[PDB]
Amino acid sequence: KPKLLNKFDKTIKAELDAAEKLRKRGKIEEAVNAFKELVRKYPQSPRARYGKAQCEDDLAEKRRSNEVLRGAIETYQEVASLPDVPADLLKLSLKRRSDRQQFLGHMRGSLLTLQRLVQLFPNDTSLKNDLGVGYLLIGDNDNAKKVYEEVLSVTPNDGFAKVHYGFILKAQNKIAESIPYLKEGIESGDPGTDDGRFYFHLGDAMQRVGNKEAYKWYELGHKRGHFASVWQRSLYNVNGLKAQPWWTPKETGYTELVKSLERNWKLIRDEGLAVMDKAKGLFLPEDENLREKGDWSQFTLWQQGRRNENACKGAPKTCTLLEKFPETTGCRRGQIKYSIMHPGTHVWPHTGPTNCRLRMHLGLVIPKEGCKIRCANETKTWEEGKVLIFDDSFEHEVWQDASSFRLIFIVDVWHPELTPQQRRSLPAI
Amino acid sequence: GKCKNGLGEYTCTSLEGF
Ligand SMILES: O=C(O)CCC(=O)C(=O)O
Ligand SMILES: [Fe+3]
Repeated sequence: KPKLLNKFDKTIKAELDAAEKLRKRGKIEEAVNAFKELVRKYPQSPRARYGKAQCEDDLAEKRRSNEVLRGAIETYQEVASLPDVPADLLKLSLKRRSDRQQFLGHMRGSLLTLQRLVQLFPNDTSLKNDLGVGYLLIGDNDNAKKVYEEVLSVTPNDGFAKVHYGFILKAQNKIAESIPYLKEGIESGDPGTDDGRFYFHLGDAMQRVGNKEAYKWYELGHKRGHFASVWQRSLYNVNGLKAQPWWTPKETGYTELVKSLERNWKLIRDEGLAVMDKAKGLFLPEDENLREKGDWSQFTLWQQGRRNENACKGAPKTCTLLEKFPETTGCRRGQIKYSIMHPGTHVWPHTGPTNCRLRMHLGLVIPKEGCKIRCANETKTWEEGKVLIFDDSFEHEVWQDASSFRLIFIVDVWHPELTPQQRRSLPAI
Repeated sequence: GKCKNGLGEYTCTSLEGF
């Protein structure tokens, strides 16, 4: 290679290299003052300003400091405002700026930087793809889709754009349309296409259309390190946790929680029925495109380990009971929620996002016939007043073909083998 | 959008820095 030095910077190359050596050697403190001296002496030098930014970037890593990183993000931008900045250096500095903005969660700011990069380099296809990721990270699938359509209209064989276009189409329930994009994009082997998310959704799209080749892709994703197994396809995993589709209460160790749910099941049921009868708007239709057909709604009391205060006004006794069990109320990778499913409902085979939780189902109103849940190769039924426990990171599937409603209570717990340290530190899901 | 029962979002965690 990259050309980083403009005309003036070539004349001070010895000073610039000496400062950069201190950074590469890890003498970060001395390197900062070395580049500060160069910025003071040569205030228009783009290489000196980039050195200052990289030193701040390294210092933020060393200190684990968000504030120091914000300084680096400003300096990376300063580089771009300087006169006569070489194209290679301008791209490097703004790319790192956007990457570090994304790291801090400044998704809107990152998007602005990505847009500047595309405007500055209109022929760099990779920068457009990065802009599409920015939109995907902020939840703007409409603009993300437009970006990848723009990429594919110029470079139709770009595998990165293909998998991300296919991902968007699958997210929009354009299942049949998404399959060739996900498949050809993965087959391209282009950088960024070897990703568990695309194996996940290609196999699931195929499953939904009855393409029996789905599990060939699950096997390849497993062989390439993306899935713990062809059955357990969660993507946010702590490696090594005991992997089992169905669990007994005793195997989980949460026997006190299970006893409470089963001893007190009727008060949980009764508050659920009261909400169905008097506040049924608190039940929200399932919104992750997991239904083939039918009606499925959930009334959530806890999510990401946070109590929903208004929701608990609707089931105050149940919330009081559950407050005694931090293994579920503090499970920041699970929920506590009522789940109602009506006849004519089929939930597609799917997997949850993480292997870090186990899922308890407490039966509340279970019709005598018509309702069942498969996890992996084993199908079971609910019973009123009784807890079932399964690892929903394994593929599971639900049918409701009864003649009245089926109400259950879902209680997620931390996987029992996670230490207290892991339970405090894992990002919420 | 959050990944509750499924894995339908591009990312399921929020970026909060260090
Ligand atoms: O049967 C239900 O209410 C939900 C089934 C399901 O996918 C789950 O609980 O993970
Ligand atoms: Fe599920």
